[PDB]
Amino acid sequence: DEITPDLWQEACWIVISSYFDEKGLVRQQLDSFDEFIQMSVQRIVEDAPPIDLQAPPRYLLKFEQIYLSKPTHWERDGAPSPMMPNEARLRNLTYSAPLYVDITKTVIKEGEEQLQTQHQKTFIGKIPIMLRSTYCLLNGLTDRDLCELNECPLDPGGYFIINGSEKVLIAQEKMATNTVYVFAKKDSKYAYTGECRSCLENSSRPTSTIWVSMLARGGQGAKKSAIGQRIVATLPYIKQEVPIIIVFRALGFVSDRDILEHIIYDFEDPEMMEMVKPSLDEAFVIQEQNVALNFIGSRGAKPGVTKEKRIKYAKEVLQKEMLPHVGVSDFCETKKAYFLGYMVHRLLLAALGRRELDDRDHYGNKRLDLAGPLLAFLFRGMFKNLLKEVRIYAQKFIDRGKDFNLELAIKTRIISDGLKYSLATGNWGDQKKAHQARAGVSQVLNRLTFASTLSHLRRLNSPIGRDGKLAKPRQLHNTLWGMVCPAETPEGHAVGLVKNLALMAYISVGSQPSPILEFLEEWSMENLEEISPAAIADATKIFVNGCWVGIHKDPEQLMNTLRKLRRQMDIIVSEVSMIRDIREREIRIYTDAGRICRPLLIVEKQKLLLKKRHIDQLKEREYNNYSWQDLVASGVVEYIDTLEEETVMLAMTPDDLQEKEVAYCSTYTHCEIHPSMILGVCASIIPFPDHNQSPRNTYQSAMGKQAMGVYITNFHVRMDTLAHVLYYPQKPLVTTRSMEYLRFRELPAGINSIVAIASYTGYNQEDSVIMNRSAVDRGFFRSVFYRSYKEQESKKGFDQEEVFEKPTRETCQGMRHAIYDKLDDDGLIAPGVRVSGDDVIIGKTVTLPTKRDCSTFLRTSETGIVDQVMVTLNQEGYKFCKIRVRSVRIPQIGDKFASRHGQKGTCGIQYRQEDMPFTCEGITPDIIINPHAIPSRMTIGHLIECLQGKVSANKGEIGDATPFNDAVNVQKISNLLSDYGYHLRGNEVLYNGFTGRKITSQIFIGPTYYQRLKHMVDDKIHSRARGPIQILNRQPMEGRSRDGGLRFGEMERDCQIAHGAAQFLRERLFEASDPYQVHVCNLCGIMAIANTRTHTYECRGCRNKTQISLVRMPYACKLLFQELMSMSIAPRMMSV
Amino acid sequence: VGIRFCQECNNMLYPKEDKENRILLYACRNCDYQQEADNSCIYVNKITHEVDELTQIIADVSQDPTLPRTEDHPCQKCGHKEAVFFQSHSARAEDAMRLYYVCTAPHCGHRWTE
Amino acid sequence: LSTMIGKGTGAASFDEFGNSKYQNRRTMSSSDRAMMNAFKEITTMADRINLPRNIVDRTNNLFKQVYEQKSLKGRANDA
Amino acid sequence: TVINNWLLIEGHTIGIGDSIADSKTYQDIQNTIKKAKQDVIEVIEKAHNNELEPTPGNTLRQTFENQVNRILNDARDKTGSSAQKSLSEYNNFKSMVVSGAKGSKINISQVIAVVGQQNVEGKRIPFGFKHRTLPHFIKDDYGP
Amino acid sequence: YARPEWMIVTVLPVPPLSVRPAVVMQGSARNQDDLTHKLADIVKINNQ
Amino acid sequence: MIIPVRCFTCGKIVGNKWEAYLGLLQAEYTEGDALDALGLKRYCCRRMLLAHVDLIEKLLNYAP
Ligand SMILES: [Zn+2]
Ligand SMILES: [Zn+2]
Ligand SMILES: [Zn+2]
Ligand SMILES: [Zn+2]
Repeated sequence: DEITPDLWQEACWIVISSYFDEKGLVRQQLDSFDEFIQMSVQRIVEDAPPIDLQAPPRYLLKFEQIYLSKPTHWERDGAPSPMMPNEARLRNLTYSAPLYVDITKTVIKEGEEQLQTQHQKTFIGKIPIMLRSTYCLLNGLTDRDLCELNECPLDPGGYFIINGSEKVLIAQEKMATNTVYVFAKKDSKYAYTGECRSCLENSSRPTSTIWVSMLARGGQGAKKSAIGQRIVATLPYIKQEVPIIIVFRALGFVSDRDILEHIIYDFEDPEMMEMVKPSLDEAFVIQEQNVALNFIGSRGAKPGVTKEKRIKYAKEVLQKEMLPHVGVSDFCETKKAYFLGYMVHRLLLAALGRRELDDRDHYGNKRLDLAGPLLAFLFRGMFKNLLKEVRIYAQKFIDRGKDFNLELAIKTRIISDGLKYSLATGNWGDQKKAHQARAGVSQVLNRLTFASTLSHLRRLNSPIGRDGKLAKPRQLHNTLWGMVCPAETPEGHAVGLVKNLALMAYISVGSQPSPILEFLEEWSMENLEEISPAAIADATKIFVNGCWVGIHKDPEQLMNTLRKLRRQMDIIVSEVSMIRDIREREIRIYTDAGRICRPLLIVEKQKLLLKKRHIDQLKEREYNNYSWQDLVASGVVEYIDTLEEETVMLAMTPDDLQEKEVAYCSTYTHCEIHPSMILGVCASIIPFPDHNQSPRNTYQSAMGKQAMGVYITNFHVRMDTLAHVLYYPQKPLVTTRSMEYLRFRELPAGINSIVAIASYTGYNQEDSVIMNRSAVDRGFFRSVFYRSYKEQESKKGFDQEEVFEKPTRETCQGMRHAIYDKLDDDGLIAPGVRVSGDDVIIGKTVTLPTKRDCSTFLRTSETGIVDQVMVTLNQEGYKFCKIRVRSVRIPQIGDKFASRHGQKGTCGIQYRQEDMPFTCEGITPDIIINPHAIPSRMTIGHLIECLQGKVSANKGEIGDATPFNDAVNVQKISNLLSDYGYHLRGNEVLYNGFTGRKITSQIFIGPTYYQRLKHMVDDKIHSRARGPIQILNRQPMEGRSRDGGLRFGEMERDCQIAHGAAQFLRERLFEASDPYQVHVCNLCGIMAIANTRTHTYECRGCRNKTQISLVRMPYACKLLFQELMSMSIAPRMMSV
Repeated sequence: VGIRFCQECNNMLYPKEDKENRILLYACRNCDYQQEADNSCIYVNKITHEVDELTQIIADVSQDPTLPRTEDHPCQKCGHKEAVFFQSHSARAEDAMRLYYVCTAPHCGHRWTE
Repeated sequence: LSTMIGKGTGAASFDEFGNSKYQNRRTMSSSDRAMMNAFKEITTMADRINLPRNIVDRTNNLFKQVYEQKSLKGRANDA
Repeated sequence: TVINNWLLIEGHTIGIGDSIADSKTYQDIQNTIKKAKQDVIEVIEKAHNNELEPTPGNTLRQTFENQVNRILNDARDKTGSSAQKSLSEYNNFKSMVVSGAKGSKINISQVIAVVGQQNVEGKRIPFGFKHRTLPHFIKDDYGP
Repeated sequence: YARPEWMIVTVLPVPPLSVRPAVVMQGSARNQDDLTHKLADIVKINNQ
Repeated sequence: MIIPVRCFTCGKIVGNKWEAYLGLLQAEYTEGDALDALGLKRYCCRRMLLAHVDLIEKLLNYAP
């Protein structure tokens, strides 16, 4: 019937519950990969031209179908077997599926006889498989089945296992292609610049960009000033800018009227006509298409020997290299002329001020490249290489007159290794061409926390380089609403550049625009090639994926028809964006991938199409087959992208904005399912985030990624390099509705703690924390640190090999002061053996060309117990051993602890229960935080959570801290607390533990959810006292793990200079780093040869050995002078 | 101010004077065609360029759901109470805060400024 | 051990007519060049039947000894 | 050392109760905001009706923003001052501000009265969307 | 101290090994320095 | 993973109440009522059970 406001809160979260029950949280990752395997791989193979050999017999090869099998592993004996994801992680294998293709070989022998043979399912390489994808072994497995495979059901997948490393492809943000964007450069010579990054359908040969720019008026001249500003075009493969009018002439439009007809659609407008006049004068000399073509060819990529070549080359560039998305055929000149004129027309509007300049920060102008589009780009090159070598291999055999074996022509390494390398290293492209390769695309999945794992799978990477600095890209653009978390973003050089998807935000996987184009032709849309230029003025331009297809004289009806079709899912899929620019008389239809969209409730006549019946059907989501997709089919909820959002009049809530009230907006098109969905995975776990200062919310987002807990249920089976496990994780007493979908209850990353905000002994000042020693003794925030050491014995060389054994101090050459007794006869320590610093866990010896020692030494700080010792064969077939060392981390002084409100703090001191202050009931706070942390930070949500937590614990009900919930108020929480015999404001009378006297001020105390952060003092404490030095500089090593020395940087050097401490500055920079001695000739300041054993010092060059001076200088200074000498310089140290 | 193209090769026609007749003429460069000039004004440059925004407004804007609608400004032509108002937001004006009203009644794209 | 010249960036890097004046030169020894090709062939054969890398490493070692011993110099390297 | 050990007796905390204000204070803050809403609306009407005369040295757009910002800034100051007066001598927010240990009067006002105007690059939230800040607002919405 | 002709490289100085030391990592396989790698190209071309 | 033996705040034994707490909830008891039935009066103890997550049950699913 209709959802009343009293039931709306339940109704909307039922809708949200269904969405996640179906979509999950890594849908964009899985859907993108599914599209790539299912469609892109086949499309790329099909789109490949048949290979033709002629050198006489003629051989043709065509790749018909693509076949993919389950991820398979081959044992050293050659027996295939299914590769479970856990096995790959343990044995450092790559989770890849064999790839097979049907190839048809037809040979023409000039005897009028054709022989055709098909090589069915020809192996052509292996494709890494995204976990839990349609082609993954875990696909379609019930939670029970996953447990039987040692796989966590809560694991969302969406990542690749390359050599056992879980790799996640970060969504790469880029400007939308095929779209005309006009920007103004204040400093550049061009007043305005209209660019369009045109790319082929299905992402063929990479994007080609064309710039149409208007020259700035800065140039002063009698002729330049009078004419005004001229427009030039920067075509690809052309060194110099080409006047725009020349390009139109090269296209086949010579008369000014014809050219102006494609640029100016209404000659009745005189202002626009005057703008193009200077451009016409510039190209007045060229009055023929061939002359225009020759002119362009003159600036071609390579010089043209003759005019005919120049014209041919110029036609080649225009035909395909210019506006390829518009067309790549020889009959597309008219289509490109219209689009090129539109670009000019768009530029004129910007110059005339009639149209606002495009915003680069607008994400309607942005696309996110997911694994699918990412992988497809790689596969196109690898497949082209595969065919290139196939042609090369076949050419050699056909040239000799012998037929060629098709199987032997295929090099499977091309695809198998190329895909693996890009994911393995993250360098995007080719290993040889790493200079232009995009880096950071692939990252090792973060397993610190489940929320951290989830966040890494929903991360977004901005195109701007991290090294470069620019506020605008780092700013929180308005278009980020509902698409990207406004709070989750790293602090430092990456602020505003690395982003995370909003909770319901979805990225379009893309589809073919053919059904839409066919419907448009069927509808009363006039084709661009059939209309006259005069008719464009009144009609509205129709753009499909950035291609101007035609015009329509009834835009309103067409949009309604298009909207009806998409809501009914008849011809238009859900992820298709239909944008009508009423002012600009343009309808833009987008169907490509990378478009960010979120589901929104449809509103008609100020009424939600979502009624009580839909809620009731959803309530029985199971045993009813009613799911979220039914809501989309029902047409009550639809996905809206950023571009379409501009044209959408949206209601924050139906309970208030739809209801009759003071007339503000009587025409609402959509409504939020819930305003809290604008937050991401990490921002969604903040309680009362609408009561905290925004920077705090961001800080918690980062902190939550570092909170200990249970990052995964099957952590025991896993052998990760680092892993932190909390003994007693607790679900927050005060939670948020979104937390149900993050599985935070299933994998909590904190403990609800009795926190008192008081100044007790000054040991919690300045973001420091006082912890309860007795509580810690009971396992409070106690955690495990798991560290895995992997060692491989490999034999490579004529007589060099590595083995696992106990290296005897006499037998082996290399040795250290560590202890080798723990090692077993097989060179591997046993599980359950206590191990401390300077202990050998793996005994590895390499034969000397008797044998050197390459044994693995346990981390000096680490002191744990060998947990697991796994031995197997790695992906290379060599003996492979992984050893897990378990160390228990009891919270100490200095260990970082944070709330869910950005209030991080190390443990300043630990007091026993008797020493801690207590209430009348004997309750002592587990943690005490300084009151001074609250005022400046204004983390009011922290106080509310403490108050709500007190009610939750006493009432026995988990508190709700959904940000925008009018049903929850501090007064409401305070009133509830009064019912339980406590001060309504959460204050209690506390007694000094040392004296037992009542504290004059009553202390704000209550349960608060804190989290132990990965940063532990014992992992950071480092001391150096005459440690090892590096070979190049002979200075203290670098890194805590290397016992390196702290850097005494320039600022420290500068500081001591102000101090005037010359000797200490000398100590730090000379004595404590690299004291060195050199012998220098007195005649020449060059270093002399010194033989202390023979007591002979000579200067080769001065023929003297009697007057040599010993100089005490830093070794680096010696290296500098020596390095300078390498550049022919002569730094002559003179002692006189 | 107007723009003309020669009927011969449809190229831009530029002004030119004939000393013998002392009458303004429009002559095509690449064509040698000539035409009698009737406007007598080569061009007009509008520094202030106070172009009536009402002309630039499109009647279809009434279909925009995001534009505000007011019933206190009835259409002067058809009398329809409901009307949609908005600001120019056109560059080069150097100042724009006045509202431009468009009648919401279909088939009546009347536009006015209060 | 050798270094490969990178791709040109500015106009100075390119000759008077397009082609880069600085071009990589094949300085690899004939013995090494053949040996390099043999290892490439060895890997190609192994992948066809999914042989582990350790076997490939053993195969590469075997060829080096055979190639250096030069008793099979008359036979094709692929064989 | 001396006052730290004395603090063990007197003590010092901060909680929700210190963040609350008298219902009379809330009404004063609400009334001040409501008056500010009308004042901005009145200025908007003047600009819409071309009844706003630009201040010398500033454009019409600049004059409109200056008046709007001045009105809202004054409202924030008035609301902040009202909240400060309501605070008692026992208030812990006031305790840490008068001592200068942490916080400022602005922090107290934001926690109690109003957070205030949000500015980007020194200006109000820009029309990131077409002539509007967010899809939930009508176009040309210059309201606070 | 500086003749203009000396600015023309007639004899190229070879840095000491300490300036261009090879680093041992992943077994007894020396990894030569960039300068060492470059010196090979210089030695090869001039010899050629 | 498993219910803590003692309440972190006061040290009250709570490791013998999880099964009883689960049984009470199975008996339609409200969480507050079940905690009261178990004698957990201080909200520090009620926190121990009210927020406990028994992940050990999931761990038992995996074969040893
Ligand atoms: Zn000398
Ligand atoms: Zn003509
Ligand atoms: Zn009307
Ligand atoms: Zn207790």
